[PDB]
Amino acid sequence: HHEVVKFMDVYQRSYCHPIETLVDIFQEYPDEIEYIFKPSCVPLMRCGGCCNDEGLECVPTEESNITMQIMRIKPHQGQHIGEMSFLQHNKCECRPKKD
Amino acid sequence: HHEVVKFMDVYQRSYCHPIETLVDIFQEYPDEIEYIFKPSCVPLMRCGGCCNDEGLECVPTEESNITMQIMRIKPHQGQHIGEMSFLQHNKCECRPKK
Amino acid sequence: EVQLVESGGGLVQPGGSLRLSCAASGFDLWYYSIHWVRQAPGKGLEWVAYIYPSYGYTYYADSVKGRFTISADTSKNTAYLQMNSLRAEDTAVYYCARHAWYYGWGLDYWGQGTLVTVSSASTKGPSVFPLAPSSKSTSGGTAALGCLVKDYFPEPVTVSWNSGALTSGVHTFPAVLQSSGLYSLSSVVTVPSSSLGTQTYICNVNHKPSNTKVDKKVEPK
Amino acid sequence: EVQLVESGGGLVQPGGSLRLSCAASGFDLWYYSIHWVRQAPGKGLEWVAYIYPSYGYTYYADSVKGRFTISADTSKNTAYLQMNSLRAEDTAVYYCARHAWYYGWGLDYWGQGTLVTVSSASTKGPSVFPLAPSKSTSTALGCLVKDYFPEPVTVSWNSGALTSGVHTFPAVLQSSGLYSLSSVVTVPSSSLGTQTYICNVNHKPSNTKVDKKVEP
Amino acid sequence: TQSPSSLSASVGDRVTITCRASQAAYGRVAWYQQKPGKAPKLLIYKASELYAGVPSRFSGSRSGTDFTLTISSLQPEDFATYYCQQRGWYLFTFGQGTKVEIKRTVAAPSVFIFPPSDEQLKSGTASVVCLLNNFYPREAKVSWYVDNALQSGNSQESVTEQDSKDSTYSLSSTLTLSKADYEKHKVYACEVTQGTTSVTKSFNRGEC
Amino acid sequence: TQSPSSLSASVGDRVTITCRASAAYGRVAWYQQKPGKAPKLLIYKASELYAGVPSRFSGSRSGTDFTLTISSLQPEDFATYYCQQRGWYLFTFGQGTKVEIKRTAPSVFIFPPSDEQLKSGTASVVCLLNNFYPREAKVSWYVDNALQSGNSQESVTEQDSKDSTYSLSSTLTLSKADYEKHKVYACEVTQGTTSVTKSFNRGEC
Ligand SMILES: *[C@@H]1O[C@H](CO)[C@@H](O[C@@H]2O[C@H](CO)[C@@H](O[C@@H]3O[C@H](CO)[C@@H](O)[C@H](O)[C@@H]3O)[C@H](O)[C@H]2NC(C)=O)[C@H](O)[C@H]1NC(C)=O
Ligand SMILES: *[C@@H]1O[C@H](CO)[C@@H](O[C@@H]2O[C@H](CO)[C@@H](O)[C@H](O)[C@H]2NC(C)=O)[C@H](O)[C@H]1NC(C)=O
Repeated sequence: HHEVVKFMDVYQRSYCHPIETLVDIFQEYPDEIEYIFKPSCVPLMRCGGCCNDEGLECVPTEESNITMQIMRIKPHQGQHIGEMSFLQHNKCECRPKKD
Repeated sequence: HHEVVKFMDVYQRSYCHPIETLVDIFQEYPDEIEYIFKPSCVPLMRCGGCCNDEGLECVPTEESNITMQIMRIKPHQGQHIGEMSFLQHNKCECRPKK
Repeated sequence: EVQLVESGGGLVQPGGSLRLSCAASGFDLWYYSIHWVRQAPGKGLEWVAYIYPSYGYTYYADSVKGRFTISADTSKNTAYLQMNSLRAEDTAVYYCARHAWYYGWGLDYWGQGTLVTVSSASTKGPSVFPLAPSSKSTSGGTAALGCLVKDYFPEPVTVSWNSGALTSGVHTFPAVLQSSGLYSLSSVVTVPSSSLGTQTYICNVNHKPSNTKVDKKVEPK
Repeated sequence: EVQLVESGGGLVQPGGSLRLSCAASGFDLWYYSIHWVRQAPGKGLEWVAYIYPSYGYTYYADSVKGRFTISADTSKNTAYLQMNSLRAEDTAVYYCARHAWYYGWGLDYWGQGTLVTVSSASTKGPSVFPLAPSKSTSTALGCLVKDYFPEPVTVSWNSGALTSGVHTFPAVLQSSGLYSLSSVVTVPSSSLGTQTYICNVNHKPSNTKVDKKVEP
Repeated sequence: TQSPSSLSASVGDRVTITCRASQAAYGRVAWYQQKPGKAPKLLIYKASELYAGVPSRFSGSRSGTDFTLTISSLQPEDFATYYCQQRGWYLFTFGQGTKVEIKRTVAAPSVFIFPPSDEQLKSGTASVVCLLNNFYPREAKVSWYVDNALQSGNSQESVTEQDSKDSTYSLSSTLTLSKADYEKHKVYACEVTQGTTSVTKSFNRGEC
Repeated sequence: TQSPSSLSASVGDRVTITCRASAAYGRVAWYQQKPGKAPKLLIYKASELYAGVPSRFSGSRSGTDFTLTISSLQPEDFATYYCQQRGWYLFTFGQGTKVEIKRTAPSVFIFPPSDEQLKSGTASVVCLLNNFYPREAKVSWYVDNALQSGNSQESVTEQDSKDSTYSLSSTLTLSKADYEKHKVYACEVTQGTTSVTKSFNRGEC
């Protein structure tokens, strides 16, 4: 009644690669404070994953932008659905730890 | 070329739901420090997404365990691949805070 | 732009199978939810099942567990409800719906209704007799004429008038399961008496279950 | 365990089309990488293209860009390289391979090799003549596969059994324009008729199968 | 459960149905509107939020385990049966259903009679029809009289739903028999006892 | 680029191929191309070694110059070796290195045209040279001791994994008209040591 994942798959799926990552818009647009956003977060393919080597780190290499429809709701005064843009990671990579 | 996500689509794809999250194995089993694990992280269905109201938060409701293979690198000669278990979130929900 | 379109309705003897189909337009099914709710003749609603494609969720109702199976093909943007050991009580009209989170725990844009009948009785093509607008049936400026669709099985039957154009004041009455076991209905339309036979009057009956097409002319008696 | 299987190879006239198929075993394409690497006649390898299913990556080399398209059908565990404007240079053996991250940037389990010939000539079936074993009376026989097109032709001996001491020669471009090769096997004279002597030739491009017996 | 099981108000009257959620399922209740033999449309989500397009007269509130749907100005368009859905992962709990009829200033029916067609008579069966249009209320004991003879076990009745405009019904009773009993009798009467109105319309097989 | 172009050592002789990287963060591979077969990889991430690959195989990195090392060269490792420079959006294969091996009897044969081929309309005589080394062996044909060229088609096998010897096949193709007009068909091989020849008689069988 139980399931196992083979090691080849574990290494493969948890590697450095763009993953759909849910990101709260607050983290991305911190200056529009006097505006609550509905939904509060957006799905963005961001970087992530093990490089399995100290020298290297999961860094983005190809980046682009997706504009999505978001309800900018002023807290109690009025709302409007505006096209706020966000950054996404097309491609990531494992590159040395510059230091 | 340009791309847009419809509001209903944004809401649904970012609504509270189990999403693949890469988690370092230390965070779950912080045992055996002098022991390398390859890969360092595992992909886990963890909760995440907007609950779209401050009062409530995206919390798990159905949880169980998945055993996955991790290459245990011994301090010196040894490369045994062991069946480390981890917890995963089958189902999430939007429930009040505390 | 969002639409759900259903098909697959018909008749099945107790013990048989049938797959219902719910295709979607203007919105991807993958990141959403398709539910099936069955309405028995004259009875309340009954949630049959659901599928949550991008979530991997397939939970079914207790009455249909094992007998029925929900599924979805992302490319055709279409869910399917394969019912396999249909018993009599399962007879109902089946609706499909979307469950979006912006509208919470709730079913927005619904289907039309696809009818499934579980009986061992046999399909009978209909017979259509006119209901002539007799001068006695003429209520002054208001005249009454209609069509009588008799001895057909199973449901449904569609009755338009004059290829859809004549709609004002038409009263297609519900069907009755005559004690014989065949369905029967009667559609009427209050038409101007002045129109008499000057305006043509043809009722278009269709019995898609039996693939029968009958367009009968109503003329003064 | 992990296996890659190729198909779609054959002959196509200049300008024509053909789809290669690469099915995968013990291993999902979705979480991995499939490449097409073509090895031109007598030349080195050439990365044709790749597809990375779970990433949405379809990068092709510039020579085939636009002409070719890589793709994958998840249900059948299969990659496809649909070639649409096959030109002469496209002639090659096309390999499909897996790129797993555990081995870094690299092609682990490889394909088998499927041959694609871009020629407007027509397929020609082969002929097999025996090479009967006094000169061989000094340990002794072979087969001659003549007048076939296009490559390849496989010539086993005794349904796979006869393998020790087999020296299947490469093909020759006969002045006519047809290929020709010679499969030989050094067999002892003392053996005489104790075993059997039959070469099994197969020309799947022409769908020919010839199991000819070689005797003096 | 739903409550009330069934109800009839008049035009303008505010009306509120209440739904029980003894399983405290976090106010996931919703309300749906089922018009005559059509597709259930949704009206209220999150037990108080309102779908786009749904009229402002629709609204919901929750008294703990008692969710209510409120219609401010009952207008004739809002004639339907309403259901409440408790929802919940692994939970639906559809409501009993509440039929919403509307009072329409009691009116006399516009009775008609249709004899069996010569083709129907030719089929070996005769059907006499009686039409009752634009009448209220719906409870109208229709009676058939063949040469002033009350008819039993041969009358099949069928009624429409309150028309969106007049909010009155339409009834159709069918006297069915064989072609023999149609050519053997002359007077075919159809009376409708509707409250204080005993309307009747008839024909003479001869008149045909 | 790759280096050496070709090399002949013996068993045990340490042998090292070198690959240039005009670099991409030391993401390199090494592959072994057996005679007309599937390239199998030997080295990934420019130093790691594939499963099964012999301990005698090794890799190294001189900044931008990556090398493949075989310590005790064993006969099985006859192939063409390639290096994969890789690149996320710029994958590029290495030049390739032929792995030749100098060896420590020629055993020549001849087979006449089959009567079927003869009857077909053209006659083909074949001459076999098995388990021989090295190359550059211009084959000579003599129809009634008359030098024959441009009617000889040669083909050579690949270095056998064990003995590291070759195999050759020369074909005299002609019309049955110019055939059957002669009895002696001799086939010579250019060997500065002993330039051996083999023949047959049509009248005999
Ligand atoms: C996606 O959008 C990101 C937003 O983070 C872009 O990066 C930033 O884009 C803005 C354009 O709105 C750049 O504008 C800057 O404006 C100031 C105004 O004073 C000016 O001083 C600068 O010279 C510049 O014009 C900004 O530099 C840029 N970078 C930052 C903020 O670090 C970017 O265009 C997109 N990224 C993609 C497509 O990957
Ligand atoms: C997942 O794995 C853990 C660790 O193996 C298991 O938890 C065991 O059982 C109880 C849980 O309350 C505790 O005593 C420890 O966490 C574990 N004990 C032993 C002896 O293993 C269990 O299989 C899962 N735990 C979860 C889902 O919480």
